[PDB]
Amino acid sequence: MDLIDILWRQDIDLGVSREVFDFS
Amino acid sequence: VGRLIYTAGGYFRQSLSYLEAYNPSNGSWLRLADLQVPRSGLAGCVVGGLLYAVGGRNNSPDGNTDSSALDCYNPMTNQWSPCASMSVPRNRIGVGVIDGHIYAVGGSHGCIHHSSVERYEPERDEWHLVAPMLTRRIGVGVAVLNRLLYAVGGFDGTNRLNSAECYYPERNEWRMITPMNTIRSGAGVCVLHNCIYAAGGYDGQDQLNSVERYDVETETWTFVAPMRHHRSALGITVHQGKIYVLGGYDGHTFLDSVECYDPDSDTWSEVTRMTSGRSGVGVAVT
Repeated sequence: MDLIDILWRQDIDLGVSREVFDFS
Repeated sequence: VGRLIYTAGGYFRQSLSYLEAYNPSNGSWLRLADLQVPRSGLAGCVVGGLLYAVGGRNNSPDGNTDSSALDCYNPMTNQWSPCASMSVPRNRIGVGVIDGHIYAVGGSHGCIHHSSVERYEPERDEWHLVAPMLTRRIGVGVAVLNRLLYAVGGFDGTNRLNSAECYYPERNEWRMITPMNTIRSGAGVCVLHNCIYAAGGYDGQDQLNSVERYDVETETWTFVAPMRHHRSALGITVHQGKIYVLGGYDGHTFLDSVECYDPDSDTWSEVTRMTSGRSGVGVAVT
């Protein structure tokens, strides 16, 4: 349970990839 | 000359800026002025013949920036104008119109999943908060019928929801209604012939093709015919007595599919596709 997971789950059903939420 | 379906924004590879108008009498598409800032997960509505685009997030190679913006598009001049921003950004917002005012419902800002709701008065260019929902909801679908606003489904940050609630503007009060048959986040919600429809969405595991409708007199949700394609984050609108669904993600693909539901026959027709597949669009008609 980290912040990347929380942001991505707000767009997961648009089909956005988790990788889009992770900047190093 | 007739009313057009407008689609604004959306997601394919990054958040999009497209505004395109669809004429369902012939299946043609007209590309219009781009939004000034890309956004997916926004909502559209129309007030006084003007299109508004509300909330969303710009998912881009640089960041995932949630939007508090309200922008107004005039189809007679093909121009976008900024309006007053909301009190807070709202990605995966739901929007409905009551008596010429735009209500912004739920959505997210960073890790915060809102229950709060605000309303815009076009004649004053102001937003003010009203009473919050009983539930935090993002990815909520909204429809208005006889001056009651329904917030259906969504995601509270931990659970996908089947529940739904109704706002009574003369009491500034929200009350739970009967829950849907199915859990749906990112469904398309609209009103047709005194029923609130919830089409598609995502239950936490699967994108759905099922469709159900809430009859306000009986207080019951009943399944109708399922769409031809499973989809979440679809746009939805009603045009000349039929529901149109546009685009979405189906668990594999970004759909360009548009389908049209005829409530008399209870059937879905595959009509002319979007110019490119995408999900998380805002839609409205005028």
